[PDB]
Amino acid sequence: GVPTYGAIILDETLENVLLVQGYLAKSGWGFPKGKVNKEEAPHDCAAREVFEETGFDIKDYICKDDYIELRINDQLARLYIIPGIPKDTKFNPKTRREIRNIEWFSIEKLPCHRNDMTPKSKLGLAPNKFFMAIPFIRPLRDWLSRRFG
Ligand SMILES: Cn1cc(C(=O)NCc2ccc(Cl)cc2)cn1
Repeated sequence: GVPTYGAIILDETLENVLLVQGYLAKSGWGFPKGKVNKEEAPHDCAAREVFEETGFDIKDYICKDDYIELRINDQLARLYIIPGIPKDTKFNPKTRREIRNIEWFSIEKLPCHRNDMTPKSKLGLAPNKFFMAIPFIRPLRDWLSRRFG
């Protein structure tokens, strides 16, 4: 599958992360990201997708080696880590037919897995509106502990 690139934006306290909420198949909350165009460099794709979904330009803030990358069902997703963005920043998507809402979430309150259905003796996982964000949460928490303390 085509690689995706975007960002994990944190505030100045490093407590909170910025998630966006799409529509339909993308109806839950997730980090801003999208598919790379032909010949486009990973940092440029990240900035483009982030600016389209949030109105915030990360290009002056990206650090090349500061990202979390996950391969999920043989598609690679790389989110550049962008700390220190003020919580009073005004975010507005360009793509308002694609983005319902944009919010800060407490990192410590976000799930890092979905819940099973063992109460009901049924296989699988319960729905969770943070499905797309979840795979990045534990790697983010570990990354912040190493790089800040
Ligand atoms: C299958 N699926 C994907 C998501 C997701 O990515 N959500 C955040 C988001 C990112 C970018 C845009 Cl444009 C819209 C929403 C949710 N469920």
